[PDB]
Amino acid sequence: NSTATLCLGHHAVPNGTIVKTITNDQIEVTNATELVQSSSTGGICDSPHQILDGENCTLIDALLGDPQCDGFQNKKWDLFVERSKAYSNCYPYDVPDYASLRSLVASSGTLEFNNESFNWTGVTQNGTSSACKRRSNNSFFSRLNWLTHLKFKYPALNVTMPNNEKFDKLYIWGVHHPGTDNDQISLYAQASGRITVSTKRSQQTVIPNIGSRPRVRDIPSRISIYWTIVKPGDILLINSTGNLIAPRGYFKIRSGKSSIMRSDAPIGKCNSECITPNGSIPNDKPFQNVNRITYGACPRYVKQNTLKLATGMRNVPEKQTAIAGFIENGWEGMVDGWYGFRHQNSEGIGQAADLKSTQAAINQINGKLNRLIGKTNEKFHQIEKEFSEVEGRIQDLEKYVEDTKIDLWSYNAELLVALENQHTIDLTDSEMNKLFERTKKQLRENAEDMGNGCFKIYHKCDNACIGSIRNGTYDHDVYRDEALNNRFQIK
Amino acid sequence: NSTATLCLGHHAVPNGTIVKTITNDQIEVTNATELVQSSSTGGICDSPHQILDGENCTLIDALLGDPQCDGFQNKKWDLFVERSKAYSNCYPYDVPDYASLRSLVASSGTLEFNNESFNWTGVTQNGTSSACKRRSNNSFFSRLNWLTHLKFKYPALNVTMPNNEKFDKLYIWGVHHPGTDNDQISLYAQASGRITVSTKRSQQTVIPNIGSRPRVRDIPSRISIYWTIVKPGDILLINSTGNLIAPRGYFKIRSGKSSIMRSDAPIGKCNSECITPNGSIPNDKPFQNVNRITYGACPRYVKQNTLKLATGMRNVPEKQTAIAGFIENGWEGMVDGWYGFRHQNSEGIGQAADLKSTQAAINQINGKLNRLIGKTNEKFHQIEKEFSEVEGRIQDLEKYVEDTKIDLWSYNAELLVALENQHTIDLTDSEMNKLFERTKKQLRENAEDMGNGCFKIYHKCDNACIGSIRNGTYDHDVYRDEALNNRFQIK
Amino acid sequence: NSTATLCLGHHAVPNGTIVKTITNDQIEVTNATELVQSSSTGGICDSPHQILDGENCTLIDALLGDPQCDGFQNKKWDLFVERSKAYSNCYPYDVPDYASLRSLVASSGTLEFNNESFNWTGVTQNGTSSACKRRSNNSFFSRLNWLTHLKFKYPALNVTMPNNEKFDKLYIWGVHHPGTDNDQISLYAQASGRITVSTKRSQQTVIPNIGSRPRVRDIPSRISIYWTIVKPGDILLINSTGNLIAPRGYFKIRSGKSSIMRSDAPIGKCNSECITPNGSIPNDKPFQNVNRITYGACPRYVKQNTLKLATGMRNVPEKQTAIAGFIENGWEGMVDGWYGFRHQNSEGIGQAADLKSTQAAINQINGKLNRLIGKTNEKFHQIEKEFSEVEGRIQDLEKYVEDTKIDLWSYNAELLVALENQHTIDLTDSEMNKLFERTKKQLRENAEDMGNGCFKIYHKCDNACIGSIRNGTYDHDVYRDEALNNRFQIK
Ligand SMILES: CC(=O)N[C@H]1[C@H](O[C@H]2[C@@H](O)[C@@H](CO)O[C@@H](O[C@H]3[C@H](O)[C@@H](O)[C@H](O)O[C@@H]3CO)[C@@H]2O)O[C@H](CO)[C@@H](O[C@@H]2O[C@H](CO[C@]3(C(=O)O)C[C@H](O)[C@@H](NC(C)=O)[C@H]([C@H](O)[C@H](O)CO)O3)[C@H](O)[C@H](O)[C@H]2O)[C@@H]1O
Ligand SMILES: CC(=O)N[C@H]1[C@H](O[C@H]2[C@@H](O)[C@@H](CO)O[C@@H](O[C@H]3[C@H](O)[C@@H](O)[C@H](O)O[C@@H]3CO)[C@@H]2O)O[C@H](CO)[C@@H](O[C@@H]2O[C@H](CO[C@]3(C(=O)O)C[C@H](O)[C@@H](NC(C)=O)[C@H]([C@H](O)[C@H](O)CO)O3)[C@H](O)[C@H](O)[C@H]2O)[C@@H]1O
Ligand SMILES: CC(=O)N[C@H]1[C@H](O[C@H]2[C@@H](O)[C@@H](CO)O[C@@H](O[C@H]3[C@H](O)[C@@H](O)[C@H](O)O[C@@H]3CO)[C@@H]2O)O[C@H](CO)[C@@H](O[C@@H]2O[C@H](CO[C@]3(C(=O)O)C[C@H](O)[C@@H](NC(C)=O)[C@H]([C@H](O)[C@H](O)CO)O3)[C@H](O)[C@H](O)[C@H]2O)[C@@H]1O
Ligand SMILES: *[C@@H]1O[C@H](CO)[C@@H](O[C@@H]2O[C@H](CO)[C@@H](O[C@H]3O[C@H](CO)[C@@H](O)[C@H](O)[C@@H]3O)[C@H](O)[C@H]2NC(C)=O)[C@H](O)[C@H]1NC(C)=O
Ligand SMILES: *[C@@H]1O[C@H](CO)[C@@H](O[C@@H]2O[C@H](CO)[C@@H](O[C@H]3O[C@H](CO)[C@@H](O)[C@H](O)[C@@H]3O)[C@H](O)[C@H]2NC(C)=O)[C@H](O)[C@H]1NC(C)=O
Ligand SMILES: *[C@@H]1O[C@H](CO)[C@@H](O[C@@H]2O[C@H](CO)[C@@H](O[C@H]3O[C@H](CO)[C@@H](O)[C@H](O)[C@@H]3O)[C@H](O)[C@H]2NC(C)=O)[C@H](O)[C@H]1NC(C)=O
Ligand SMILES: *[C@@H]1O[C@H](CO)[C@@H](O)[C@H](O)[C@H]1NC(C)=O
Ligand SMILES: *[C@@H]1O[C@H](CO)[C@@H](O)[C@H](O)[C@H]1NC(C)=O
Ligand SMILES: *[C@@H]1O[C@H](CO)[C@@H](O)[C@H](O)[C@H]1NC(C)=O
Ligand SMILES: *[C@@H]1O[C@H](CO)[C@@H](O)[C@H](O)[C@H]1NC(C)=O
Ligand SMILES: *[C@@H]1O[C@H](CO)[C@@H](O)[C@H](O)[C@H]1NC(C)=O
Ligand SMILES: *[C@@H]1O[C@H](CO)[C@@H](O)[C@H](O)[C@H]1NC(C)=O
Ligand SMILES: *[C@@H]1O[C@H](CO)[C@@H](O)[C@H](O)[C@H]1NC(C)=O
Ligand SMILES: *[C@@H]1O[C@H](CO)[C@@H](O)[C@H](O)[C@H]1NC(C)=O
Ligand SMILES: *[C@@H]1O[C@H](CO)[C@@H](O)[C@H](O)[C@H]1NC(C)=O
Ligand SMILES: *[C@@H]1O[C@H](CO)[C@@H](O)[C@H](O)[C@H]1NC(C)=O
Ligand SMILES: *[C@@H]1O[C@H](CO)[C@@H](O)[C@H](O)[C@H]1NC(C)=O
Ligand SMILES: *[C@@H]1O[C@H](CO)[C@@H](O)[C@H](O)[C@H]1NC(C)=O
Ligand SMILES: *[C@H]1O[C@H](CO)[C@@H](O)[C@H](O)[C@H]1NC(C)=O
Ligand SMILES: *[C@H]1O[C@H](CO)[C@@H](O)[C@H](O)[C@H]1NC(C)=O
Ligand SMILES: *[C@H]1O[C@H](CO)[C@@H](O)[C@H](O)[C@H]1NC(C)=O
Repeated sequence: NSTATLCLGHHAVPNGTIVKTITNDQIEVTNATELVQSSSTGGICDSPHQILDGENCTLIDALLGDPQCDGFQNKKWDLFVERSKAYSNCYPYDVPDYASLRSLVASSGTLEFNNESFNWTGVTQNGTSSACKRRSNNSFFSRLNWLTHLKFKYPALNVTMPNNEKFDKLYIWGVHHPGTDNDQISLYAQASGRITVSTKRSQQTVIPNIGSRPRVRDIPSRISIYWTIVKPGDILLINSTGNLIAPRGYFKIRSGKSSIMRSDAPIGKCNSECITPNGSIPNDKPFQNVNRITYGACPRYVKQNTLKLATGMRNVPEKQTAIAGFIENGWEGMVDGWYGFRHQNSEGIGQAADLKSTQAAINQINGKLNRLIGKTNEKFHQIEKEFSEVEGRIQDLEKYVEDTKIDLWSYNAELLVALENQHTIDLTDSEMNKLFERTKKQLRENAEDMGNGCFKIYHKCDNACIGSIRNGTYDHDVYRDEALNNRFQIK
Repeated sequence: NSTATLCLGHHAVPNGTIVKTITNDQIEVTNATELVQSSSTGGICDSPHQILDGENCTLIDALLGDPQCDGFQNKKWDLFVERSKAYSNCYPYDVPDYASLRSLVASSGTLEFNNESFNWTGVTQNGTSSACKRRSNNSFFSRLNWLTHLKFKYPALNVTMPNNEKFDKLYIWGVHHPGTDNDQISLYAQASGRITVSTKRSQQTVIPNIGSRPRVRDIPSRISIYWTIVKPGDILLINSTGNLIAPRGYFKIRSGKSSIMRSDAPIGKCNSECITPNGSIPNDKPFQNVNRITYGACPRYVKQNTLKLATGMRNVPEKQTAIAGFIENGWEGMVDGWYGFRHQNSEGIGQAADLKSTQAAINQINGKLNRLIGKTNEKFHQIEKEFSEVEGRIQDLEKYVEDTKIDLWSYNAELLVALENQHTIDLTDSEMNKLFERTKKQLRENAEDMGNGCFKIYHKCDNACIGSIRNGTYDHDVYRDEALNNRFQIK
Repeated sequence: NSTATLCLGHHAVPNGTIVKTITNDQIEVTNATELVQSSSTGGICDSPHQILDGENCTLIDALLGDPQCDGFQNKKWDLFVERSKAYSNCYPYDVPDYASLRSLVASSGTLEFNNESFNWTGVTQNGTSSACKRRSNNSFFSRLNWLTHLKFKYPALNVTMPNNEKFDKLYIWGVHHPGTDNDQISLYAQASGRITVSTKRSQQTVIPNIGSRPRVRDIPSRISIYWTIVKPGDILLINSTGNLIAPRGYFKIRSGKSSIMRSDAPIGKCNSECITPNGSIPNDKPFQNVNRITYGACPRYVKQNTLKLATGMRNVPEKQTAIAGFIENGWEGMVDGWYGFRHQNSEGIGQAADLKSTQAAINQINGKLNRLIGKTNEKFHQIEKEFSEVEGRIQDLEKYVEDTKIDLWSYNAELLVALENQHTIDLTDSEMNKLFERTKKQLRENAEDMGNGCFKIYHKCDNACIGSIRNGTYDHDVYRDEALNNRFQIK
């Protein structure tokens, strides 16, 4: 009746989701996406990383050449997977600083071994044992050479092996600790004497220690395992009078991205960049709470089991019912846009979405998704994060380093999502406010703000007229005389 | 005189506090709260954690059973407190990797000890010394057994102890290093020979080393202390020909939240969750600069000695004097609200607080206090952070880890408080602006904005009329004819 | 023609720079500054830190007193610089835990050495070798004393040295490992026997190990180096029957800010607070990507090679052409201010800068530059971050600690610059909006907002009138009758 109403509004949905911002612990938005990966398939995918399943073998057992590990000879890996069921089935041994040798071989990523012709003149080679059977026969570690007396003599060994290669050589060797004095004489024909293995730059002396240890596979003796790395132009010197478990050659030692993981997860024929002990996980999300132990391009481990990123505006119920605008009121009936117009005029009541404002909001939200989704970074060999034995100081430090790191990342994740969500609420509120202001400015003196997100337009404004406002081509001068007469009359 | 004035405003106080935001290094606000705890009472509260005051005993001395520590037998703790006055008063000893044994016992949290019947047939037991008196008599460590020759014989010991329990056993044992060859013969009846202590999975051999060390309590000999952990189903084997300081049994080893702290603070009868070497501290605040060493639910250590969180709006002086609104002007006379109205009309000049806006600001500020106050997280056994000896590499790493951590937290604290304070300034400014806008919209064409946070209302507006605006029930149509005539007249 | 136009605007430049905000991956601003230092001069400046260039000497060689290092005697440093060309030229030696002794001497920062008169009665002193020539003559390490038999006797040494000083003493000593049994007898007149060096609180026993090692300077023997620190009131006891390489006295050990760095950069006569292996770097910027290894007041190492901080507003092209204001439009022709006014009236078209708004923006931007520029913090002795040998566990941890730290700082840097840039865009947009609003409020009913950042002023407004608006002294009442007649006429 000589006027029209034009309301600005935004959509609302019946099934909103709660997120956290800086302003609110809980605010309902139209939509959100999860940023913490909390599940795994349960299998380790065999692609795209080269996986070596240790099965019954530890890495160190595959290194030394336990008979059940013969199939591992010379293999390489990106990730060596050690199973909890693994067990040793050869001569009982220990490795002082086992963890370091495991780590350096793991990180090298290869079991490539080159045989060398050592001069073992004057002794018997290839000693074997019933504790280490190969094909039903008494045998020994494939890569080691148990030397013993020859005709009750064991002449002093003083043997040399130059490295004339352009790469480093890793030598694995050992010392036999016999159970009794009888065994020492039976084996080496004399009282026990130290072993010295040296290079130009380093030396290691080891003393065999005769004595009973608890029997393992009926063996009260032990072998202790040692290693030496020899640089190009340097030379290995082995100097011994008995009890030497000699190397048969050297391992290549490489540098690269290889590592080792303890897991019982089955290996599957599938493709996934991120491996955890629980299985591979998708790496679309920036964070994960599956496992602190990871390999490959992985989300960062956090303590939270959920962090929701807002991907829509505040969700506001529609007040019950004349048309009304956005002030404390969303429009559940607007489904083809995020923002729009409702009008009442001589021709009826209508709605239309505003594409520009809708797309501006969507684009910005898609931008922040692009920065956070699918952007994980790769890590490879790290530190151990679970321990089967009590050790004290070094382990305390490894644990504290990891705890420190996780708490700092968890804090960053918490803040980032709160900040981002606050920004999303702000940018979507801003698009609504900007649409209102643009409309107010078009209308000039021809309308008044009713306080509810609507304008009272003080002239006849048919569908085409409303359309012109929505399209930004309304000419206020055309209607100003009519509007001013209607506004500034005296009733 | 046919018009009225209505001003919107906010409170101000005579005693503001300076805070830091993103926008300003220094901005005065009405109120702030401290987020860094910088004082302690000076006492360690004996509740709610179980405290064991070591008094004159170190943990290791209480473990071995120095006579002054007899009262500690079998005790447990959450926190063992070692005093700087502590001193050893038994046979002089050392512990290779003392720090690891201290840590693992500390973390276990128990001195529970179970005696075992070892077969020491063929030797003399219970050797004692004047360096270790108990009840005026020559004695020895309670948990160790000094074995010596019997009738000038010391037969080879080869003794076994199975672990048929479902828990791990910790064995503490030692090697006696005599001062002279005479002492070696006097004690063990033969030349010194190695000691080997083994299990199915591990072995340790130790060689006694005869020689003078500087006398301590007139003793030039030493004992070196070692330990072995034995798993269920495994067995301890002790193999020796002399110089054995034998175990009398095993310690339980537990897992849990126990630790150890160096402090001289007195223990008080009080209750506090957070313990530092300086004493317990309140844990209401999120940060603290009392000590990097903490136990329990503690604020995080930061370098800052103060960080002030704004808990009110910007504090703005009242300009000297017609009434005026919030533009560059606070109202020191408004004491029953944070925001409000002042008016001038035919009936006088008045003020009233606006409850809604005040409560909206207060609630949001209380929300952020709730997130930051009383929300500390517990940490228990960590790494050492002060050192009495120079050590090199491992200590360099422990120090760098802690320095790294503190700098990262200090940075997070600095940013968080700057961000939060900026947000508080923004939300309180926003409540003022929203109140102004709501009022502007009610008034429609009946008022004009004077530019100083006040409206000139162009009609007679008595106390009830002003009240209607404040209460949001003002009907602009009632007054529009009057107002339009007054506004758009020609003077 | 009875009206005027007044536009509000902001400057724009032809050569903008792209930065990152929270809202935009790429937004062009008028100006930016770099926060990551990415270059070095290539030289280490000799001021203000005390630099000691090791030249051909390692620290350990200068400690022991290799003849080519005689010039280093008693020197101090803030930073010891070790060169890759360095080489040893004396008796072949090793140091078990070399890295720890290097670190503790490096951190101490002094080679001050005090000679002491040990009682070496009964042996020959000052043994020398052709492997260690000094001034063409056979010689030895300056700080060590090679003792050998006297008249084919080597009586048991049992020598004492009390520390009656108020500071700690560092003793460096060694054990000679002869190449053959012949050398052992030639040198010490008897079979090899252990060396024991002790104090009241500690003990070290070392066993000489006879054997061939690969010849170095024709020497198949080795010396192994050890150290002992003696506290005030404690005493050094040296107990040996041969193979002792004895100390000639002690090194002072100090605490302070000294360290050691590997670098081949030349030392220059210049002044710079921050040293890296690549050379000194300026420390104005908060971050750097030159080297993770630093000494002194240094920017923090990050992975990014550039991070640009906005130092101006959004840069917006001027739309082509009536005058127009800031809505989607910058003014390339405004060069004496950041914000200003353009007008059209009876006297022409003019421009003037607004000083207040310009200065408000500049001051705030200068504030944030002041917080970020020239504010670096000092670090001194840290951990090693590059390694020439494979080691396993400890090295894995040192690497993981550093990687962790760098990733956390890189994240903080990324967020900080995004937040700061968002804040800069917001504060500069805000100054534009505030200027517009202040002007709108002055004009009251005498103007209408044209929607393009300009006002249509509905009265004659000559240069002085425009000036009054700009200066904030425009009196709207003077013109209101004229303006209202022009606005609310009927055409
Ligand atoms: C080297 C050897 O075979 N040792 C056997 C050992 O042999 C001695 C024994 O037969 C006596 C009997 O009088 O004779 C000695 O020979 C002397 C001879 O009398 C004299 O004329 C001459 O001048 O001097 C020689 C000394 O050289 C024999 O030396 O017998 C004992 C008791 O039966 C064996 O102990 C048992 O070992 C069992 C495991 O057997 C192996 C194994 O591991 O499978 C056999 C391997 O061939 C042998 N390996 C090598 C490289 O020799 C190993 C090795 O000896 C041990 O593993 C070391 O711990 O033993 C099983 O452990 C059982 O429980 C033992 O009682 C011993 O092996
Ligand atoms: C084991 C013992 O008591 N050792 C004494 C030692 O005893 C020898 C001495 O009396 C000579 C004298 O001729 O006789 C020897 O006996 C031989 C005998 O002649 C011969 O017939 C027979 O066939 O062989 C035996 C050898 O077994 C004795 O062995 O005397 C010296 C010098 O007086 C003592 O040194 C002094 O020790 C003082 C501390 O005394 C204790 C202690 O710590 O309290 C007494 C303890 O009972 C003893 N503990 C045990 C378990 O035996 C310890 C222990 O020996 C030391 O602590 C080891 O370092 O000593 C104090 O240190 C003083 O300064 C020393 O001069 C030695 O203890
Ligand atoms: C101590 C010494 O000079 N050792 C020489 C060694 O001397 C023995 C040799 O001349 C025989 C010959 O019959 O005689 C021995 O003397 C005995 C004598 O016969 C007997 O009557 C008496 O009762 O007993 C003595 C034993 O004390 C000599 O002891 O000769 C060998 C072979 O020539 C030398 O080896 C060579 O060493 C070369 C390096 O020489 C130095 C060096 O480093 O410069 C000389 C230094 O003076 C010496 N330092 C000291 C403190 O003595 C060192 C030191 O011995 C070595 O470094 C230890 O490794 O050697 C070079 O290495 C060459 O390749 C070797 O063949 C040996 O040095
Ligand atoms: C030191 O004490 C050890 C523990 O008592 C002892 O170990 C053990 O020796 C016995 C036999 O001497 C083993 O028992 C085996 O012997 C029969 C003999 O034919 C075999 O048929 C069986 O396999 C039987 O198990 C024990 O297994 C073994 N115990 C342990 C824990 O290792 C050492 O022999 C003693 N050492 C010396 C040098 O005497
Ligand atoms: C190797 O040298 C050591 C240092 O000189 C020496 O240590 C000491 O020995 C003396 C006695 O021999 C102790 O002095 C004590 O002796 C009288 C004798 O009755 C007592 O009354 C007093 O208690 C007096 O203090 C020293 O205390 C002691 N010094 C140190 C630093 O330990 C060793 O005895 C020598 N070793 C050998 C095997 O000869
Ligand atoms: C154990 O084996 C070692 C390696 O074969 C051996 O080392 C070396 O000994 C030879 C001489 O015996 C050195 O050669 C030098 O000898 C002549 C003799 O006049 C000199 O003119 C030259 O300097 C020549 O180089 C080797 O340099 C040396 N090789 C290494 C790698 O060190 C040991 O001698 C053997 N040990 C025993 C105890 O026999
Ligand atoms: C909600 O958000 C996510 C991410 O933008 C999108 O993939 C999903 O389809 C959205 N859901 C709805 C119902 O719009
Ligand atoms: C591993 O050992 C188990 C148990 O001894 C055996 O049954 C299984 O066949 C073994 N697996 C492989 C792959 O050798
Ligand atoms: C090393 O070899 C030499 C002979 O070349 C010999 O005399 C010596 O005993 C050997 N050393 C050891 C520790 O076996
Ligand atoms: C993965 O395994 C770890 C270690 O056993 C366990 O703590 C965790 O609950 C597992 N997580 C998932 C998602 O299966
Ligand atoms: C200031 O703030 C704190 C925390 O909100 C509050 O406990 C205190 O009483 C306030 N002081 C005043 C004077 O309002
Ligand atoms: C601890 O030792 C001191 C000094 O010897 C003694 O006076 C005090 O009584 C001792 N305290 C306890 C609790 O045994
Ligand atoms: C261990 O016991 C055996 C006898 O069972 C003995 O012959 C041997 O000497 C002992 N070993 C040691 C190192 O004491
Ligand atoms: C607590 O003790 C530490 C360590 O001695 C000291 O540096 C610090 O000043 C103390 N802090 C307080 C608040 O007493
Ligand atoms: C741009 O910014 C920097 C830092 O404020 C300033 O030093 C430089 O001179 C500025 N450049 C221009 C062209 O204004
Ligand atoms: C260091 O050694 C090189 C190569 O032997 C020599 O030429 C140079 O003069 C030496 N420099 C110094 C400072 O002694
Ligand atoms: C230490 O000195 C004593 C004599 O005082 C001597 O008997 C003993 O052999 C020496 N010990 C060593 C390990 O050299
Ligand atoms: C500095 O040296 C390091 C280590 O060699 C190298 O990686 C880096 O590229 C260098 N940086 C610059 C800016 O020269
Ligand atoms: C062990 O040595 C024998 C000779 O005794 C040789 O024939 C054989 O090749 C060696 N065993 C190997 C290489 O497995
Ligand atoms: C030490 O052994 C004796 C027998 O020599 C025994 O009676 C006593 O119980 C033992 N001492 C203890 C358990 O304290
Ligand atoms: C080594 O001892 C000799 C006496 O044999 C002495 O004259 C000389 O000063 C000592 N050498 C030094 C201190 O360099």
